[PDB]
Amino acid sequence: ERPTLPIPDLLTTDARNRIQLTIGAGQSTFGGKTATTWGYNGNLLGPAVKLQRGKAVTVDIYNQLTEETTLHWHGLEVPGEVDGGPQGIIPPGGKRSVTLNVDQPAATCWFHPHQHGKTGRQVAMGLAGLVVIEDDEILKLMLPKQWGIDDVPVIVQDKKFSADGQIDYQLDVMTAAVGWFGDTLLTNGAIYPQHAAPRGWLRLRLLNGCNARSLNFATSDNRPLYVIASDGGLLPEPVKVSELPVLMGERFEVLVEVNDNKPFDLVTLPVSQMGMAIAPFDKPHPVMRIQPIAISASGALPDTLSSLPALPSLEGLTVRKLQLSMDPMLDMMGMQMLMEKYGDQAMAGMDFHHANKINGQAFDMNKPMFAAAKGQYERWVISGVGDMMLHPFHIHGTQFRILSENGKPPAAHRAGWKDTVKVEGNVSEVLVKFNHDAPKEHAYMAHCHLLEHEDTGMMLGFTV
Ligand SMILES: [Cu+2]
Ligand SMILES: [Cu+2]
Ligand SMILES: [Cu+2]
Ligand SMILES: [Cu+2]
Repeated sequence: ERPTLPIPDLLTTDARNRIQLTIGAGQSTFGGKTATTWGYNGNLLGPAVKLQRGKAVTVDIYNQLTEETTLHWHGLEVPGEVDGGPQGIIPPGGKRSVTLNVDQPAATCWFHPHQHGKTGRQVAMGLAGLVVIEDDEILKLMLPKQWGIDDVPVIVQDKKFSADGQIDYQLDVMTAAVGWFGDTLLTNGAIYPQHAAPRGWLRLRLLNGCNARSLNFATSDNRPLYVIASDGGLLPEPVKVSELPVLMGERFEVLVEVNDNKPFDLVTLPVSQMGMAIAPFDKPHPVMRIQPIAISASGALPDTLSSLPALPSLEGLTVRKLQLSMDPMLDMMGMQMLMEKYGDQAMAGMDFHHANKINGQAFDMNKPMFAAAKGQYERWVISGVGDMMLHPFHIHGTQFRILSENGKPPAAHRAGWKDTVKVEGNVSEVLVKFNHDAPKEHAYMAHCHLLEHEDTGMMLGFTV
């Protein structure tokens, strides 16, 4: 008896047009051992906030933690003032309200803390939620859409625990170098759950919610996954894949076929990232079991999903360069600690607090690096040349187009709307546009979403 896949509640506005989110500490159970955990409207993780394009919503956010936090809407095109970056402090026992005017296409976004220097810890403790953005275009497609039955979120996260059962988080020279990772995999907060799905198409909204671990989804019997959406929404047409790499903070929506009497697992395949192939991640690892139900599912896999505009002209666009770097001392000490603890398998398939940088500077909250233009395409050039680590590079306030992903044209399923781009020892270029302002007091962030990198300086602020 695997536990069933937890299904985050779908939260819409009340008669006052408000949604209430309470941030607080509780407890969860992992492998029958109790752990202090944090959640939104609960003990762990959070609800799925459902939003409609063209409507405004007010969110009331109550911080019932004993420490400061912020609430960021990853993937949402909102002004700086409500972005919930590190300047969006919510005092312990306090409340902050933000009004979000939703004006982007349907997509699966998410929300998590952005506390300065502590984002990794606060996510590791359990805070993350989802955002389901709806529009009238997607609803015409007749996709699987029964929340919790044939349309389900799949939030995949690793943790490690101490002997006493508690989550064992640490920001130290090793994790500042290579990230915080664990030996336990969670699926919507549960260990290897099962999900019962009707016969036909099953829609999975995949989120990599790990601090530092990249994933690569596949099925145990190699039935294909049909990618229908990325971070920023629908692809123009479904893209069939047999494996689906997903970086930290990235989302993809896939359809998978379900057939009577043939259960299969969603799995994650070993990755070529430092430290991420330590047993049992050295082999395919189950994520969840899909249990077919002999009832007909109504969803369709349409031939055409949406219209994706051509890439604009690059001639004349403002270019911005973002050179990522890591202090050589950090690389050396951090990698030495890693190799010493785990040995060769840590490279299988191959003051630190301000040692990670962009354009030679560790994140300065007091000093945005530049001011971007509102409403114009820019070409941002982000480089990991000179560094061996993986950096999923994320830009707030936008959904962009990838021109080049780590020195190559992007894969078809990655050629649409994205808020993250891989940077690993090569150069990425993206075409970005900001439709909302962000002042110095509530600046947008651009950073690596390997959270321990972010927390030790690999972030910049920018205004619009
Ligand atoms: Cu973000
Ligand atoms: Cu807007
Ligand atoms: Cu490095
Ligand atoms: Cu990084």
